[PDB]
Amino acid sequence: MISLIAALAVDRVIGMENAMPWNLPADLAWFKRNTLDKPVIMGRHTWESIGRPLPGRKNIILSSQPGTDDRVTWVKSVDEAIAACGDVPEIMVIGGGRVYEQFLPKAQKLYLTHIDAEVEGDTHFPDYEPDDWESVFSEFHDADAQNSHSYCFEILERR
Ligand SMILES: CN(Cc1cnc2nc(N)nc(N)c2n1)c1ccc(C(=O)N[C@@H](CCC(=O)O)C(=O)O)cc1
Repeated sequence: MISLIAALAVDRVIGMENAMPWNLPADLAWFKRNTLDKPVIMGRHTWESIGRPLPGRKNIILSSQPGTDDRVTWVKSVDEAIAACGDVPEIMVIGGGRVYEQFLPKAQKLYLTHIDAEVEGDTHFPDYEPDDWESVFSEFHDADAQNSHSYCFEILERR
């Protein structure tokens, strides 16, 4: 099935090719933990932000333009993206905003990071009626020396 994993700031602002706009260390850790050994689908920008292949995962870049790195898979359509995933049990969609929007309706799970931070940006995570999902895990964390904002991890399953 397909899952989306995203970092969200107040009002759902995301940094589309960034996360919940920023790059909280604790969040990147959670992100690795939950995407390792699974294929990850991302748009060009996010790839660019990342700058290298994410190790331990099959990197699939969804983009209309030709690739520039033979170490990852370049695809030009959601159909191709999925096929390249083969028959794994879970596909992780990592953003940005446009890719979230194309995959959200097909998704069955959401791995979210709620960061208590006001940030301005024009991009937000797509809307999802909270009444259609079910929270199965939550873990709140206060701001620390490493993470300047508090954040809360949450996993939801489509009901
Ligand atoms: C820009 N970006 C996209 C990004 C960032 N945070 C996210 N955070 C969440 N929760 N969800 C996303 N989809 C997400 N995407 C990045 C940037 C760096 C790395 C990265 O280096 N992660 C290493 C983790 C290494 C480390 O802990 O620094 C990895 O092995 O996954 C991943 C995604």
